[PDB]
Amino acid sequence: TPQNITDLCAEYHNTQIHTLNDKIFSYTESLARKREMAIITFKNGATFQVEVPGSQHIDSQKKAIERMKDTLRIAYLTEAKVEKLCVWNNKTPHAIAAISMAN
Amino acid sequence: TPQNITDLCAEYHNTQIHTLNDKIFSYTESLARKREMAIITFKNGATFQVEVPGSQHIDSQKKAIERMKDTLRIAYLTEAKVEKLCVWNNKTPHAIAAISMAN
Amino acid sequence: TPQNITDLCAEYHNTQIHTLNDKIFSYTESLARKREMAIITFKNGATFQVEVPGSQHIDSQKKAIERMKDTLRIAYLTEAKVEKLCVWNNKTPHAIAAISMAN
Amino acid sequence: TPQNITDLCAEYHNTQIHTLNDKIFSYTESLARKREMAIITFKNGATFQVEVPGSQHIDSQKKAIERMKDTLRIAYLTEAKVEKLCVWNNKTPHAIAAISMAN
Amino acid sequence: TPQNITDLCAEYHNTQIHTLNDKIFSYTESLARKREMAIITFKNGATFQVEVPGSQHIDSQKKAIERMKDTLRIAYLTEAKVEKLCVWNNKTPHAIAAISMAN
Ligand SMILES: CC(=O)N[C@H]1[C@H](O[C@@H]2[C@H](O[C@]3(C(=O)O)C[C@H](O)[C@@H](NC(C)=O)[C@H]([C@H](O)[C@H](O)CO)O3)[C@@H](O)[C@H](O[C@H]3[C@H](O)[C@@H](O)[C@H](O)O[C@@H]3CO)O[C@@H]2CO)O[C@H](CO)[C@H](O)[C@@H]1O[C@@H]1O[C@H](CO)[C@H](O)[C@H](O)[C@H]1O
Ligand SMILES: CC(=O)N[C@H]1[C@H](O[C@@H]2[C@H](O[C@]3(C(=O)O)C[C@H](O)[C@@H](NC(C)=O)[C@H]([C@H](O)[C@H](O)CO)O3)[C@@H](O)[C@H](O[C@H]3[C@H](O)[C@@H](O)[C@H](O)O[C@@H]3CO)O[C@@H]2CO)O[C@H](CO)[C@H](O)[C@@H]1O[C@@H]1O[C@H](CO)[C@H](O)[C@H](O)[C@H]1O
Ligand SMILES: [Cl-]
Repeated sequence: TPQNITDLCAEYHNTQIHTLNDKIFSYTESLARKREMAIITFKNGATFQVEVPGSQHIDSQKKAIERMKDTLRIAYLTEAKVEKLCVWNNKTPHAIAAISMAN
Repeated sequence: TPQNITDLCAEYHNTQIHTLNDKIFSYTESLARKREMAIITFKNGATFQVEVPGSQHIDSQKKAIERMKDTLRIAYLTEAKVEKLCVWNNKTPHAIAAISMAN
Repeated sequence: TPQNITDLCAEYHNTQIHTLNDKIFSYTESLARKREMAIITFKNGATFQVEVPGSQHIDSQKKAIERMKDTLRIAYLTEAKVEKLCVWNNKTPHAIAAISMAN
Repeated sequence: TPQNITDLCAEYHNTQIHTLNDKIFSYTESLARKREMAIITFKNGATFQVEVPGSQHIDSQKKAIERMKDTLRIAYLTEAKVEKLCVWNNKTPHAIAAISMAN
Repeated sequence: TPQNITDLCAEYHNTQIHTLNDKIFSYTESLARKREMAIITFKNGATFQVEVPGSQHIDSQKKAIERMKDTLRIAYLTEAKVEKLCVWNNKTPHAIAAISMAN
């Protein structure tokens, strides 16, 4: 089993690690139909998304999706420093697959 | 897929962006029959609501609505500054569709 | 659709507004059978309850009962000032229908 | 309907009030099979548990049990002062039936 | 029945206690398929995981698994001190079974 975000990220196709070492700059949440998702940017301008759940996700992923949204929300509110992001780069904005936070 | 709230709002009918750049002034919550909802106001008098889930709403929108309510409560509690709100102006108060918070 | 708590409270039978403008003094919670409920009081001795969900309530009522409880707990914990409460006066202690918070 | 924890506790068999007026000393949580439970202690050594959900518990019970766990966790983390506990004294450690918190 | 994490940990095969008395150093969360899990680290390098639900778990443990993730998440964000962890040492990284926190 992967021991860290890096090795975990390397297990899938079209992924890439982004090292931020910075807190989240803005948080956006949408309840609009077909656009039920969350978006975040950082000071440098990088923008990321938590994908609207769809056909490319199995049941275990749907719940993990809801948890990831809870997570970003509280991290943003408490101004926590996000270290790294493992994202799928074949989408725009890049879709978040994993996150790590280190004080 | 939109990169921001403005473009996202631009994807629906009867929507509209509101720049507040201010923390929520009042938060109201009701559990009364058929009026299970939340209402927020800003110091300028601006008043918005999170629509009572309805027949039209599907499961995805339903839990999105639940999350928004959670979002408004904690944001109000943390005095988090809200930047913009994308609302459906064909209702009174205007219903919230999306929200953005900055730093 | 109503825009504030006083106007909302006025749409039902046997309700009333209690103006508090003060934080909750104590929070009580129970998991005992038939009394799975929460109770709060204010320094002035005022006491209120969130009804135990019954047969009368539909699931949308039920979910709202759940949220109110969450709301009260976190309100108590953050020491937020509660402004007004819309309550059913046909019960004892008076049962909560809606709540508003503002500073 | 009871208005305080003492009166509510008095409605059952084999219960008892414990007055603590102190914050939680430690919090323990387990996911191990048949031990999916929470245990809390106070500085004076006192120890209490939230029973593992079982067959006797109706939806309202199990759900109330899940809530009690969220409550104790957050009470612990925020260092909230626990006033009294209503517990079943025919179980070791004594099992929590209700809780009250005051400043 | 068991009063502490040590005794509880003792009821299973392949377990072991780790006394840490320190705060979580990094927190990692993933929503990738078959990797819907969490991983934590402590300053000395020690790594632990919450296992992806599997056939070795029942619905009761599945709930508890979601709860443990929420727990690790707030503990981290709040820099709470974890005292001990009961883990399964037949896996890599070590799988968390129970956790104790004390100021
Ligand atoms: C790259 C891709 O299209 N992935 C989609 C996936 O397709 C399957 C194979 O991809 C992997 C992968 O993503 O790397 C292979 C991994 O080892 C799998 N790992 C595990 C632990 O299961 C994952 C995993 O199944 C998915 O990520 C879960 O959603 O899938 C893909 O390579 C394969 O297609 C080959 C084909 O076999 C070969 O003959 C041909 O020559 O080349 C193809 C491309 O390499 O086909 C597999 C399906 O039959 O399928 C899932 C849905 O079932 C998704 O569509 C996944 O796409 C990504 O989904 C992400 C969410 O999980 C996210 O939205 C990304 O943005 C999507 O591209
Ligand atoms: C050690 C093990 O194999 N555990 C798996 C379990 O197997 C059962 C027996 O082990 C216990 C244990 O873990 O100590 C026995 C406990 O008394 C049980 N306690 C309670 C309250 O129920 C637990 C419990 O069932 C599991 O932890 C739940 O997942 O299981 C194991 O000894 C046994 O096989 C014996 C056999 O009976 C004996 O004749 C033979 O000669 O020696 C064998 C090995 O000592 O069989 C039991 C199952 O038939 O079964 C469950 C599935 O039901 C899991 O697969 C469990 O594996 C662990 O699961 C953990 C998560 O809960 C975690 O992932 C660990 O990493 C897994 O190893
Ligand atoms: Cl009884």
